[PDB]
Amino acid sequence: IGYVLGRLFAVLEKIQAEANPGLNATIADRYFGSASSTPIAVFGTLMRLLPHHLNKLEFEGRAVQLQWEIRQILEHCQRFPNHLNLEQQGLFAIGYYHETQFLFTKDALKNLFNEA
Amino acid sequence: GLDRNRQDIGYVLGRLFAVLEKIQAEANPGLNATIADRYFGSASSTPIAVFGTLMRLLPHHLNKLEFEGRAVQLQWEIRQILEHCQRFPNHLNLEQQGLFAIGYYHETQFLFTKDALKNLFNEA
Amino acid sequence: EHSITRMAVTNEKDASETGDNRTMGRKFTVPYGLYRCHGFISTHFAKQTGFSENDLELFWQALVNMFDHDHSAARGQMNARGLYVFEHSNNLGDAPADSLFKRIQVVKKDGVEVVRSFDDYLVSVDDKNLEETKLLRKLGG
RNA sequence: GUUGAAACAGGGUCAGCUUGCCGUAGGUGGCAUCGCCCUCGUC
DNA sequence: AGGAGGGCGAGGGCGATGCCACCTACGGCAAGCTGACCCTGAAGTTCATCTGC
DNA sequence: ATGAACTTCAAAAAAAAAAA
DNA sequence: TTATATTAATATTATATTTA
Repeated sequence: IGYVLGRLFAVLEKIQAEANPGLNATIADRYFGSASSTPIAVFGTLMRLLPHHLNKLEFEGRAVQLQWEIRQILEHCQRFPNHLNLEQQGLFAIGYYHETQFLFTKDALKNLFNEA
Repeated sequence: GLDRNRQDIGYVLGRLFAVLEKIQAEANPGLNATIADRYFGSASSTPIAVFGTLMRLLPHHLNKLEFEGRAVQLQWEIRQILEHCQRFPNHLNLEQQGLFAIGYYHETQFLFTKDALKNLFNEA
Repeated sequence: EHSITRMAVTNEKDASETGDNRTMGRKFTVPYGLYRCHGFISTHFAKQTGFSENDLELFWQALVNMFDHDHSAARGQMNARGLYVFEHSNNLGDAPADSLFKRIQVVKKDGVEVVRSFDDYLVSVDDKNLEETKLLRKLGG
């Protein structure tokens, strides 16, 4: 519940940075301090930014892929926790970096999407 | 990863919105602003605001669905969701705030998993 | 772990730049925590330090009232929620200490999933069998 | 009962002191429910 | 008095329930201090003490 | 005389990526 | 630093209460 929300934040910020290439306040710089440690405070509102970010993706298929993987990420999530234990904010960070270097992998999301 | 019997009003509304947008995005797949793009912000927070209008708006999507039985498929799971929704809550609780996004993406997965809805409907 | 902001930079920062001077920072807070300190006032070292019964009532007052007086932006509001002292008849121990500390069992209230106040805890003492010769004197609870 | 013995991590020390998440921003602009349909045939 | 109190079948047909963009800007996430006291040594002699004389 | 107390001894010691 | 294009998509149910 910390690692998968780290992944969720990674895909959310990737979608944002994919939607707005040049951002001054990515949802990292704006929502990370509380998505890492306090997921209900944020992930209930990151994911209202999310449909708009997916809408703004110039490749709507890329929006579908990123929304697919955030569905996959969030399938492992049954509820955003009120507070992330110190154990999981490390997971969140690890989950964030794992998923963000998965997204910035060569064809990883295109592939993983295509095997569904 | 979908608790079809969760009863968490945020989660059931997220599921409901997921199927609502599934219908909208199967009504006309070429759609500039799906209800995620125009309604989700409050559907996740103020379900009474939209979810009334989302279901003014729903039978017309069910009509626009090309496969007339697919409309029954999706309306059936709207009803399956709404059994768990005794009321659209005025403001979604913060737990429920997040569980709405959970529901949107859980039910969206359930809809985009290949046979799930067509199967699960046939066990009803 | 609240990210507070300061609307004044401290030093001439690497970024104390044109528009605003800001040093955001962190004000971590516990939304509520019922901390259970256990304490041992041993007669044997009260003999070498001259810890008097007066110096002990001062410590009881201190424990009861020391958060009402030691306040800060950092810690906000802390309160002494109860001081159950087990005074043993001997300078030895009448009973094992932990037998007396499990005796004061503090459990979150029946069905509170997250605790917001002392009202969401239940401090049940067990003064039923300590009367062996011991005294449970309840100073805060 | 002739052969490594004995042996403390001690004693104790507030992470404090404190710090706006901010200033603020239209959901807009607008769009026909339409085109039309014997209540009939008759006792 | 004894009447008969409608019989029939239609009650939508059609399409549309959106289009468009935007979902941010900006900057700051630190400052400042401390991060330890104290000892505990080998090696040798002295010096106080003990035993034996 | 044995064993603590004491008195000398000696005078620190220091780092850390590329990428051909 | 990198990366950057669409999953899923075909019908639930369906036979008369009340009438001193």
